[PDB]
Amino acid sequence: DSCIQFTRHASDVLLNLNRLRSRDILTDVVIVVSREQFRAHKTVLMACSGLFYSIFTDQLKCNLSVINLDPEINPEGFCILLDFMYTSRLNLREGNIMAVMATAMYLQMEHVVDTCRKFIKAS
Amino acid sequence: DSCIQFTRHASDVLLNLNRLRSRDILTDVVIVVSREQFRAHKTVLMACSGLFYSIFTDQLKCNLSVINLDPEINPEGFCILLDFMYTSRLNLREGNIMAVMATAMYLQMEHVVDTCRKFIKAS
Amino acid sequence: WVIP
Amino acid sequence: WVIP
Ligand SMILES: CN(C)c1ncc(Cl)c(Nc2ccc3c(c2)CC(=O)N3)n1
Ligand SMILES: CN(C)c1ncc(Cl)c(Nc2ccc3c(c2)CC(=O)N3)n1
Ligand SMILES: [Cl-]
Ligand SMILES: [Cl-]
Repeated sequence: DSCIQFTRHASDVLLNLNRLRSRDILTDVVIVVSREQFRAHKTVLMACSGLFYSIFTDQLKCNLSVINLDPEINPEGFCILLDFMYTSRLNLREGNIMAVMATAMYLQMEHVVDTCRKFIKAS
Repeated sequence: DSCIQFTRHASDVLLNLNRLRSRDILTDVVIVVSREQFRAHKTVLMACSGLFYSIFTDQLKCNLSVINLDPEINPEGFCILLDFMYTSRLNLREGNIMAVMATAMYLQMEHVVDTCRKFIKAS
Repeated sequence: WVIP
Repeated sequence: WVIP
């Protein structure tokens, strides 16, 4: 086509979606990880995760307001990944890298799994 | 913070949200423009437009599944702007620039209004 | 704005 | 991935 493109549009959209999340505006699901609860937008979860994409395209699960993750999933690992989904920023540290990689493998977030493998290989 | 950043994350999120729109997955509103109907995600509309942000933060309007725009709004101008919201690409042409600028002013999409003003000033 |  |  003969379209023009606004370079910062995608980043600005994501910044606003994170602002809606922080104010709990139009969140339509709660993700339960052990005792911890995380509110989010189903569409953002699907856009970032192969696991949520599969869950919310399912004719029965698409209508659930509560999703319980596998008890092996660490709440801190999930929180770091949820923050990444809404910001593009990953808080990867020596003390959390194993929990982050395991959570990213479960959530099917290929690019996060790739950077965790590389950072582990270096150490 | 000491975060790392994935450069293509915001663009990849937007690409997936557009894939959900094209398949009509988790769309929660229909925007009526004259006789034409456009399905979309309320959160994406809010993230892109000052007008939709105001509408869907309103305690009564947040629950509406149908929104009727002002009869002066041109359906083609709206379609071009909706495509921009989901892609960052604007199909701006000599034959549509006046309808696009008027629709962007109504929708309160400041960056689109700015490029339309500049393109009109040049001609 | 750019030419993509 | 980059240092933002
Ligand atoms: C694959 N596909 C057509 C598609 N359409 C829409 C959405 Cl929201 C979607 N999201 C999704 C699927 C798989 C994966 C991801 C998002 C991230 C990832 O690493 N794998 N994937
Ligand atoms: C201003 N604010 C705190 C905010 N938070 C969340 C959202 Cl979704 C939002 N969106 C929005 C508001 C105004 C405008 C836009 C989006 C685009 C624009 O040109 N003006 N604005
Ligand atoms: Cl990823
Ligand atoms: Cl804009």
